[PDB]
Amino acid sequence: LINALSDLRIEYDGTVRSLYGDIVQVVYGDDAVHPMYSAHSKSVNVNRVIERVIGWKR
Amino acid sequence: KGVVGILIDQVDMPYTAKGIVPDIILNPHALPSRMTIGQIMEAIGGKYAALSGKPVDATPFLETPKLQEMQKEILKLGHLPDSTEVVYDGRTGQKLKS
Amino acid sequence: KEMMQGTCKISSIEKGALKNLYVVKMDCDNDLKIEFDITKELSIFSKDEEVTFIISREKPEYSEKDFCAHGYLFLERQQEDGSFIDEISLYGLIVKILSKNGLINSKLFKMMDHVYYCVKKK
Amino acid sequence: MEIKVIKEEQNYLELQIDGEEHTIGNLLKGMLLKVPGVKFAAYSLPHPLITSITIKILTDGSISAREALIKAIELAENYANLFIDEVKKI
Amino acid sequence: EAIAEARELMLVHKNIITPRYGGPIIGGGQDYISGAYLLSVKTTLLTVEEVATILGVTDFVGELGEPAILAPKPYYTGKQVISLFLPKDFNFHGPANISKGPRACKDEICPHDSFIVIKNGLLLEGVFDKKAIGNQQPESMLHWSIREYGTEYGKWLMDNVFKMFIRFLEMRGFTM
Amino acid sequence: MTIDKINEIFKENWKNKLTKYEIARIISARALQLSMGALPLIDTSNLKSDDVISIAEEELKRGVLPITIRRIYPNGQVELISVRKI
Amino acid sequence: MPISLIERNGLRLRLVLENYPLEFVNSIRRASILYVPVMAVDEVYFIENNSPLYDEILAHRLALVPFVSDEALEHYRPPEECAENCDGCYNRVYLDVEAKDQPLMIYSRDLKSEDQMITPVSGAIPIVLLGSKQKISLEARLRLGYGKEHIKYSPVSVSIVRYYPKVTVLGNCEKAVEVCPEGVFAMENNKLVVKNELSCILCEECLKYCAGSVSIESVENKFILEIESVGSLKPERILIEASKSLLRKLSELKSKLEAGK
Amino acid sequence: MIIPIRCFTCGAVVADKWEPFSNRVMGGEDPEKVLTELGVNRYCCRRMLLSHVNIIREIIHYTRPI
Ligand code: F3S
Ligand SMILES: [Zn+2]
Ligand SMILES: [Zn+2]
Repeated sequence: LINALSDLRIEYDGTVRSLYGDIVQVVYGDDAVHPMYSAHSKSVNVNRVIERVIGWKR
Repeated sequence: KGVVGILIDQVDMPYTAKGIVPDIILNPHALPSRMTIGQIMEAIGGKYAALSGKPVDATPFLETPKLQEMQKEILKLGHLPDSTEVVYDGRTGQKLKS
Repeated sequence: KEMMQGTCKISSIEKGALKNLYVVKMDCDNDLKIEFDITKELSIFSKDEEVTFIISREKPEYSEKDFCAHGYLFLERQQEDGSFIDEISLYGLIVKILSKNGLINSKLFKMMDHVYYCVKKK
Repeated sequence: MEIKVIKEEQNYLELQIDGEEHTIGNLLKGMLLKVPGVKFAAYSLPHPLITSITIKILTDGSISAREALIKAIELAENYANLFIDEVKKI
Repeated sequence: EAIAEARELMLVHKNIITPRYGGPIIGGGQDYISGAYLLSVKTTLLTVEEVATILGVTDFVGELGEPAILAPKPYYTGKQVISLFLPKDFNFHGPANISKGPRACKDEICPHDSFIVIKNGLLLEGVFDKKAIGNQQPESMLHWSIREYGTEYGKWLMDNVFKMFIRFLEMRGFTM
Repeated sequence: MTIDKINEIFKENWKNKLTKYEIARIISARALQLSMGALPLIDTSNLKSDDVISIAEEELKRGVLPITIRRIYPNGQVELISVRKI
Repeated sequence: MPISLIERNGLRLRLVLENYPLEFVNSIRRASILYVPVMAVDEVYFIENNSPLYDEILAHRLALVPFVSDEALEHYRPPEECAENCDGCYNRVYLDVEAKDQPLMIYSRDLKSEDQMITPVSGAIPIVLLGSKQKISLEARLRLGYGKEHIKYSPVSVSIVRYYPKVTVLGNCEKAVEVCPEGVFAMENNKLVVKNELSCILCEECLKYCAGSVSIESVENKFILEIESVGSLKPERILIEASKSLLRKLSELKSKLEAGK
Repeated sequence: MIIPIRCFTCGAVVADKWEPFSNRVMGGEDPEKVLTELGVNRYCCRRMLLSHVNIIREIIHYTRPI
């Protein structure tokens, strides 16, 4: 699997392209969100934001 | 199995009410997952053997003496039957709550 | 100043759910049903006796023969029968108040108030 | 045994002592907690393999932290002298 | 150049969250969870000397505040000692790992410490267990705390508050 | 929306930000420069550490480095981003 | 702040301290182990050795042997001083033995000391067993040292500080006599009298069965300090020297702290 | 190989109590009473005395010819 997927990169326009030029994905994932920066495989948890704002009065 | 994490002097070890300090300390969290009841049973049997001076046989299916007899004899010899002890902290002198 | 005071008697002292927890229930005037958690070292109350309780932001004078603490008012709920449930957290120990007009709805306090709660023997 | 000062104010002192361990640190902390005007006193052993302690003292401004440490040392010395004079009598 | 790249890209504290999923890979272990539960339980009361001993292992120095209980005897509490480290605008409502059996109260009115309630950085009820500080537990209070105050506050918290758990565990007795 | 809305959002977000790779490359280049000649652009007396890496990080943080980054898009468009605050 | 005595055996000493803080008592307990100097073997000069034990093992066995360092605390320089040269701070002992035809055990009574007031505590400690036609010839050097440096310099075996108990009998439960491991209680005319209260270790096991007939507390300001020496020094000397070491350390700390304020 | 000079846990001398205990037990006396009257009360020293093997009596026959 490493030898198969070794030469993929993310360009400055959001696309995923191999180093040989061809295109794999028009935009990484579906919304260009890194799994490492996601809230457990989610772009943003709106319930968590509402909690962070008004949880001291719930 | 396991490696030595640190070596602690006798002054810093948690002595008991009779002055006995442990030679090796073993974390409780290693017991419930590995499920080695024989470890605790051997600890109790060894304490009984040292206190009484009587032979202890741990052959499978034919262990003599039984645990209840060993615990009763341990209680008769000045120690708590469940092989527990009251321990003080060697660094501060405060008595542990358990 | 929004001090709240009352005088009433202890109903019961149960055993609770945790190891050495205890719950003290008090039935009080004006349909108050104060019920607070204590531990073994804090148990200075009997099965039935007359006591006086005060809840106020200002720190009151206390002795060494009465029980009191400070915490926060963090829970205000309405019941289906028109009643109210109020909770004060003394940094973990819960004081639950069952009243009619509520403690925040009645404009007595607001959300997350640093309040002192004292109970003394009369 | 060498001392050094990490931080120092009128009501704060952080002192690192090399060559010492729990025997003196616990005694000093216990004595400091009895001196009036001291709000916080603690000692720490940064690493068991290194013989060195760190003492943190925080007062309320009535008494300097260094003065509090000196008073604690005086109390400990008084207790030691009393202990010697009483053990010698039995 | 190699040293600069290693320092700026490969530091441990910069990689608390794993790339497989959104969740911390570095977190509380086994003694830490037991110590956190024993310190956070409702029935823990500490004196001034015990509080000083517990806090001597961390870098915290400053005002302890008034004790949680003033009379008859001045007693602190485990949640008050824990609350000295949470940021003053952190809110969290969620169940604990002990809320699976008969302790499931499903709301804030719980006779048990089976529901965690934090308001403005004050821990008002609930205990710490695997579901609050445990590793590989996404959407825990540790995860949100890291996500909102950087790997910087994540590292500071893991360095400071996680040692009081061990200190209190060895202050009490934990055997089998 | 050239091709997709998400791509426009991505480009707008990264128009005025530095990726971690760019920061690491800038710090590495500056550290290599300071190791031989290249006297610092800041006051190197209050600094906690006298090693080149810390000085490079401090200079990048204060925004005194005269370094620009060229981002070449896949369609040939080029974008120049400057790290000096000026 | 009086000090009371419980028992004085050959090597054991048990005291009650009535107005001392726990920190000071624990410090005395630790210094009784760490900061009291005794004589012990430091180096061994080997000339011959045919015994089954190697040189390092024999040297270790010799070092573990306690010597009577009671009168030597006033004639020999302590380790804190210069002590590594300037002869006059090292004692010398010799051991020259040989077996002729039968195996022979060598005891600690075979060690000949140059200075006569420093002798082994016990003369019946087996050192090495020699086979036929085996011989040993060695010279060992003794010096003062603290237990902090090595455990062979510790003058005690056990040092204990525990709480002061208070046991009160409210009812007449007969279970308590057969539950307490320390034998605190006894049955006299069916009354459950307390014979020796100071033997309770606050085990709190009688509360699990009686629970209403026995009450257990700990006195807030009294502590029990029990030490047992090994034979080199008497217990009172050990306690006095431990407190003197505390005094020296505190004096040095204050002297170098107030200076350079 | 040979009896240790001191108990491992506490520094109590235990080497001088081996040749009495080893003899009176072989004479038919129960180990507990002999250990109690010899002055051994902590079970660490009892462990030290009760589980010694004394191999050196066999190794004296096979010694290095140096
Ligand atoms: S039954 Fe026995 S030994 Fe200690 S605490 Fe209770 S007394
Ligand atoms: Zn519950
Ligand atoms: Zn022993």
